[PDB]
Amino acid sequence: IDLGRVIGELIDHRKLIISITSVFTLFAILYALLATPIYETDALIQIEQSAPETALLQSRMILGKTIDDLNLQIQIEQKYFPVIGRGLARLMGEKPGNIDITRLYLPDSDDISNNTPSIILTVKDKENYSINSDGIQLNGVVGTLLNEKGISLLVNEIDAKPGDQFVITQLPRLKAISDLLKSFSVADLGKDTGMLTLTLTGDNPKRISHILDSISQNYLAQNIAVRIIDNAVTDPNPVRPKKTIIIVIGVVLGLIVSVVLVLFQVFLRRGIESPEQLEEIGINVYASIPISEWDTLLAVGNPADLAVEAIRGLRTSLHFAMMEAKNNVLMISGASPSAGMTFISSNLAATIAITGKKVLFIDADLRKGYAHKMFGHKNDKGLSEFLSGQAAAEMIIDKVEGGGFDYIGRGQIPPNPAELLMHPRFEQLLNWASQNYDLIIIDTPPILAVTDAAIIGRYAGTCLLVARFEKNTVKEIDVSMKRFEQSGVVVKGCILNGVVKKASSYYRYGHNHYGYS
Amino acid sequence: IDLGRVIGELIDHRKLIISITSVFTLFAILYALLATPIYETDALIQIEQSAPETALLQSRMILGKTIDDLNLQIQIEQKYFPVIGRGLARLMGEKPGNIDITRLYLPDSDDISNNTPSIILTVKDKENYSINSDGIQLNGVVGTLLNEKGISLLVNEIDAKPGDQFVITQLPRLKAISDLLKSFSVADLGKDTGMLTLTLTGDNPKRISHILDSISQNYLAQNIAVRIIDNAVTDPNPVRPKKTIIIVIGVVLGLIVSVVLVLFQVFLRRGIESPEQLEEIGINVYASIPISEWDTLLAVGNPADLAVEAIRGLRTSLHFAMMEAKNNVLMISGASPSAGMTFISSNLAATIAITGKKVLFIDADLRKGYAHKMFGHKNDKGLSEFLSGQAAAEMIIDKVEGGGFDYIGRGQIPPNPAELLMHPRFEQLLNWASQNYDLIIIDTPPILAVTDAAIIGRYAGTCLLVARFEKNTVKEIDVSMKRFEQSGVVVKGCILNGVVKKASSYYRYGHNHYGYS
Amino acid sequence: IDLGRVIGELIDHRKLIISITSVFTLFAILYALLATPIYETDALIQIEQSAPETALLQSRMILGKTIDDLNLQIQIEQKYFPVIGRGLARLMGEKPGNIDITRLYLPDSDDISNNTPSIILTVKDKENYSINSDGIQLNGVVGTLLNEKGISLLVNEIDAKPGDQFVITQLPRLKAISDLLKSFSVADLGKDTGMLTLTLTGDNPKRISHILDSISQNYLAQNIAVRIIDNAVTDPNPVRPKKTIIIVIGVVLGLIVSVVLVLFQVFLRRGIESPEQLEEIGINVYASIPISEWDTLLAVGNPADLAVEAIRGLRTSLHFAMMEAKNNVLMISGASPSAGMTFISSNLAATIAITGKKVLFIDADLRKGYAHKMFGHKNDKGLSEFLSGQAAAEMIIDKVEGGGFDYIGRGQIPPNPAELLMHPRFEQLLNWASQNYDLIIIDTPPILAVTDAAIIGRYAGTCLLVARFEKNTVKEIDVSMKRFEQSGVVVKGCILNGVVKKASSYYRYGHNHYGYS
Ligand SMILES: Nc1ncnc2c1ncn2[C@@H]1O[C@H](COP(=O)(O)OP(=O)(O)O)[C@@H](O)[C@H]1O
Ligand SMILES: Nc1ncnc2c1ncn2[C@@H]1O[C@H](COP(=O)(O)OP(=O)(O)O)[C@@H](O)[C@H]1O
Ligand SMILES: Nc1ncnc2c1ncn2[C@@H]1O[C@H](COP(=O)(O)OP(=O)(O)O)[C@@H](O)[C@H]1O
Ligand SMILES: [Mg+2]
Ligand SMILES: [Mg+2]
Ligand SMILES: [Mg+2]
Repeated sequence: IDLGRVIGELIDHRKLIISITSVFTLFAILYALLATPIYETDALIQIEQSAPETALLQSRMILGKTIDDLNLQIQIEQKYFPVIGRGLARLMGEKPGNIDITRLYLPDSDDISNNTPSIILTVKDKENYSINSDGIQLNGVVGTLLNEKGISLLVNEIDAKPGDQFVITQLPRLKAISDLLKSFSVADLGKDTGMLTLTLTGDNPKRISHILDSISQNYLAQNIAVRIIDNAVTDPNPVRPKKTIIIVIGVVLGLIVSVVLVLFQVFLRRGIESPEQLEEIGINVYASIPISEWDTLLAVGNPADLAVEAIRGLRTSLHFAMMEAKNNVLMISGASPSAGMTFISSNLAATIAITGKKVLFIDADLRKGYAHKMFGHKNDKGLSEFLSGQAAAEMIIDKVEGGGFDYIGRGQIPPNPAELLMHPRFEQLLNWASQNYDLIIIDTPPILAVTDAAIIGRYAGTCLLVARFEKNTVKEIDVSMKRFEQSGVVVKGCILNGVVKKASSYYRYGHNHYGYS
Repeated sequence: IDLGRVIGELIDHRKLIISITSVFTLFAILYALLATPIYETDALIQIEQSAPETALLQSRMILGKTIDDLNLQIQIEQKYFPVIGRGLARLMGEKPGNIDITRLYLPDSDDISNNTPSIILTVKDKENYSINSDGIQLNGVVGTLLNEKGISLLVNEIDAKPGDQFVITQLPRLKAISDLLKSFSVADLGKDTGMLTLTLTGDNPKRISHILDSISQNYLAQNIAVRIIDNAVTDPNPVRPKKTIIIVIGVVLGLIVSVVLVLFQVFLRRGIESPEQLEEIGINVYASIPISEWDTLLAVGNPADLAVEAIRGLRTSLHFAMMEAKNNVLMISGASPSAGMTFISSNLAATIAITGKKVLFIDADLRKGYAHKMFGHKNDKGLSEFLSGQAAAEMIIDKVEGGGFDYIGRGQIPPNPAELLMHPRFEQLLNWASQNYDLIIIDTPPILAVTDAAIIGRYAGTCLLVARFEKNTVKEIDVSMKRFEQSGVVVKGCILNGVVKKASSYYRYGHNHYGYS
Repeated sequence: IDLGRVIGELIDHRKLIISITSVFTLFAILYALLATPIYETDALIQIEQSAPETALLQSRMILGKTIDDLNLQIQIEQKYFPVIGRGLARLMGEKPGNIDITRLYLPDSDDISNNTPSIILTVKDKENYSINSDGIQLNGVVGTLLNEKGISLLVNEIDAKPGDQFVITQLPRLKAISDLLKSFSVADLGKDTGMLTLTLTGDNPKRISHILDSISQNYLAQNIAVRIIDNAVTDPNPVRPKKTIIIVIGVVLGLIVSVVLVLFQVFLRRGIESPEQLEEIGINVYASIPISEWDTLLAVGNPADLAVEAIRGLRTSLHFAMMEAKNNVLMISGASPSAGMTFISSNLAATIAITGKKVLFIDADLRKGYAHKMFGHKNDKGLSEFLSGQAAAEMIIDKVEGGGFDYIGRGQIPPNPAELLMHPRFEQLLNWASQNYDLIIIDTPPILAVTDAAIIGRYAGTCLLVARFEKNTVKEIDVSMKRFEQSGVVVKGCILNGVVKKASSYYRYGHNHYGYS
């Protein structure tokens, strides 16, 4: 590997890299724009030590005095059904509603798990409201207290629009103190001075300042039975979330994920990349057919296609490689199915037929052949019917419409194709056709699947394999050629099919293909 | 080894990896859901030092004062017979019962080992209960004290359902103090301040808070003859077990166990993996027969099987490898038993017989041959009977029903098979059959077990070995071929049998097999 | 790589390096000359400790006392519409205007985001002024206070020219204190002494000194209910921006950017650099044609060109390489389009024609040939018309005007050029022309694009490829030559075209070209 290789691999997978990075950045931006802002307030306390004073400030005594003073055991949250409703409501510019409660006494279910009883309050107007705990609907009025169904509730100054819902929870005193202690910190700022820097974070900028003022005043009143230099004020800029660092982390995470995925794909790739890989082993590659992006013959629908140009190059190579051959029969086979054998055989027959030569195309794939469908057919009396003795050599030959060559179809699918192909009638047909045609092209099944290609290849002067660009492997093609040669069939060379242009291929070998029109 | 190799090995053993990891995670989840939760309580003590105060708090004086005050030498546990009954009862939502005892005096057996006398109390109703120490049944009533059989017991406020059992133990005072000291810790929290952070853990959230309050009050009363800032309250969230870390440890442990097992299997694997291993040594592999998942011939029951397709490929290879041979006799042997010699020989005979050729199948395994069973037989007058002189060459030949070839069975098992096979009658039979049949296939025992294959191979023009996919070894096959060649028998090649597709094999060599139907 | 290579690469890309470095230095100089200068003032405070005194100086108490004393919650900035207007106005020598405000009360919109109400004040003369907040125009007079539209404003001593605009912002008290605290620092200077070094930075040298004096006096008056040794004076030399370090950083950044870009281009370069690269593979390079910077023939317009001299060298090489050839037909082809095939063929024909020989130039590029345009033409009856049977060999040959050789044009573009070139009429034409001309030069399309060159090359005794200097690749040329040789065409050698002189090429190989006139 080198700089050219890595740059080419990054250019090839650019769509994957961009998509993954964009998804990660979109998630990061959504989180940074929908997360609830958290504000911070601070105060300054002067001590005439401070090491016992920190633990006395963070003690349940002071914190619970604050909880009782400010009624922090009553928890009120506006109801947004999804996990993004609050964020989108804040983004839409809707101000958050709030209600003032000074008295709340729930029936204290106190079951095994739900230690915090909760109700839902729905606002009907500026004055009245509705309450439902477990489906039990009640109606209340601001001002007058409610004592019904074992529930005591006092709501004042509803500041919201009608239809809003609020979840009212009565959490235990220790839970409230634990929350306050989790959001409250004390420092010394000099490690020796009497200055104490109290800090408190929360999602309500006014409430956190009120809470910190209450804490400071309670501590002062306790200690005088300590000077407050700065009363608590809230920094208007939220301390969390940190949007820029969140987005940067998202970008970097997306980039590293994309890079590792690309590396895994590159290292797990095993297919053929260029004809040079085949020619290292000693396999002559006679053509490289590109992918045609255009049941019709390509060489007839679009004679000016790049794939048909590559097939004409293959025809020119064959006109020289097929001389000094024992006969005029050419067999095209391959390693794996759907490698391009029928495509290449049919289009090669078309391109050789337009040059004024008589061509016969035999579809000796007695299992899954569709040449009759691709050419327009009379399905009766095919190769199977001829081989099984129930047809003559003259009634099986047809004419391609937009072609210019004859063809023989597979007929009906037999139960014994490999035993049919061993009959001497096949060699009789080939010997008869070699005297009436200038070229016979035989299409065969793969060799790594069945043995029909190796049975047929005995009567074929020239045999070529078709290798798929990314699917097949060099070892696979070597295995196919050695299995052919083990049965007495000499494979002339190979044909790489379905080639596409890649930047890594350019930085390793080169272009090796152009357009000229 | 490389990335492709390791990924293939992980993919192959994925069932083992998943099973082991799932078992480990299931055990971890069961432990984390059935373990008893352990709560924690804490208090704050202010000292006007604290280094002698820690050791005075953790002293037997204070701890035993607490034990005597709270009657902690009476141990009560609800009876759950299994080691998971308590956990499953807690999961099922059953509240744990408890009883209040203020007086307990067991007869104090005080034997060599059982220093803690214990009894079992069974609840009958809200008022009465039953007591049995060593089978001695007694009945008691809440309120009135019991003084019978040297046992004094006072039970108040039974809060449980009838049928519950409780193990009541009177552990010694030092044992109670040791337990309390094990569950009790003191810290300074400033290393210089007068603040002390007392901590106590246990499985009863109310009891641990009561115990810590008693400890604090006893220490205060002792010291005044120290300020208590925070009385003990229990954190409702248990501190143990830590479910998430337990589950993560379980997952990681399962993964590492699976990986090490996979590595051991990979490094201890010795069998053949591909025909390339055999061809490195110079052994021509003529076929690779896959495992057929479908006493019948495969080539007759399922002629369209993948194994029968591979056997047809072998037939095509043999039609070319068996030319220029001294005669038309083919001997199939192998290295080890149950390698596939009879399977391959019989199916090869069937596939060569369907092509209109006359085939004779001789079962020259005079020890454990079952070809007659597989073909349908007249067990009389087999090869043994012919060789021992008590039969003619015409009465030993039979007909396969769904075959199309003749066969000769082994007859009765002789006591001297290797000495029977050395008789000139065997060569006479082969010479006679070579004039009446187009092909003779001889099935033989292994060569690493007996010498019959090497005796027979003298009269066979072509000899092929059958190697099992994972069982046999390259060295084993080389030993077999050299033992054959040492006795004057030239082995043409090999046949790999029982091949299966593996991801490691793909990432090392390739597919090398396909389906086409 | 070595010193010669790196020096040559730096010399080649000197224009890029200089341009990038100059752009970076220009940006750095513009920033350092347009950034607003920031001045610094300092004072000395003596303490009779100082560790609590630092935090008491930097406290909201003292800072807010200063804010209230100096009315620092009224923010006034002169209006410059661009982000460089202030800098360019300072550079132009314009003194910055200022206004004195002692009373400002905006209606306090206090919306969701814009917590700082702001207005714009436009100066009409030394006395009057205009005010517009959101389009509401008001007129005021220095002296008399304004109480209109809920806005209270008092402006004194307007010192500016008419037409100036000022943005007047009433930022909140905490924001003002935060700004002052951000620009204010305290140190001890001895870590033990009572000396305190107060510092304050800002863009107004007089205002920052006044602010620091107010801070010092407020702290003194608070502490006496501390000695001021040095009252605050402003250092006239701004502390920021640091112009020299900014410019040096710009220079170094430009240099490193240029170097990394040059390294990337060098490592991603893949084209041919010298004939030695081709001759390593075994390809005889017969010429190297330089770029001609001078629809006309070069060999006729400028016969004394360096490119025409290189073509005469090629002619001298050909007069020796074309002996012992089967005929007098020369085919010039190449790997990729726009490599120089038509240029080289036409100019070579001209240079061989001026030596008194009869030359025929055939334009066998039946797809995109423009030789008729380059020579002056009668477009009728070209090579296509001859090959398609509708013309004679005598009506297709024309005369080049400023040439001295005949030529055959492509005629009309046919739909089947490759099938036309396979007609025996082409060989008949070549055989006829080889008896009437001393040399035939055939121009062909590329070979990596189409197969026409490989069809034609059968009848050509000598074939040469044209390689482009930087565009084509050694692997590309090897692929072209092997594709030619695979179709039975023997390529004699290569011709490097479009060569330019480079310092890296000199320090690797040498000059290899000179001028002599
Ligand atoms: N270079 C190619 N460009 C476009 N289509 C192709 C190409 N090669 C094969 N195909 C098409 O993809 C399908 C599979 O190829 P096919 O030749 O039919 O399989 P097989 O070789 O096993 O007989 C076919 O529909 C074929 O037309
Ligand atoms: N590729 C295979 N697929 C399915 N079954 C097989 C295969 N090879 C062997 N067997 C079966 O496994 C058993 C053992 O093989 P066998 O040929 O009888 O042993 P041996 O070679 O020693 O005579 C047999 O029942 C056989 O049918
Ligand atoms: N060494 C060169 N100096 C100046 N111009 C050149 C040189 N080589 C090619 N060209 C000009 O650049 C253009 C492309 O070259 P051309 O020979 O026409 O392409 P092709 O080889 O594919 O037929 C032409 O206009 C040509 O005149
Ligand atoms: Mg096909
Ligand atoms: Mg057997
Ligand atoms: Mg051209």
